[PDB]
Amino acid sequence: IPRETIPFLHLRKKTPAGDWKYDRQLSSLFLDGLEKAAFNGVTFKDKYV
Amino acid sequence: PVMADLNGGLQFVPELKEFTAKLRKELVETSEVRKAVSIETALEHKVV
Repeated sequence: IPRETIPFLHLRKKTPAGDWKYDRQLSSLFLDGLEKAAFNGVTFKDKYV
Repeated sequence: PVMADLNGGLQFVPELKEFTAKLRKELVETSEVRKAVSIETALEHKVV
């Protein structure tokens, strides 16, 4: 993820002002979990949906 | 189209919900304890 650069799939985080700004760390563990979910795949065992 | 924030700044006081819910939860304590303490002392004054 380049600095000052927003990736395409980012999570967000409310700021005490009230809006939602792109957070980088909180959008990091989402996005690598994806990349993990893309090499090994993700399991949903015991989910109930 | 215009927005016109006639809000006094209540978007700045953070976590207003319980900040609100606390201000009144205290106003019932300070109200009811001076309801209960007042009546029993007046009741104390009726047995001595």
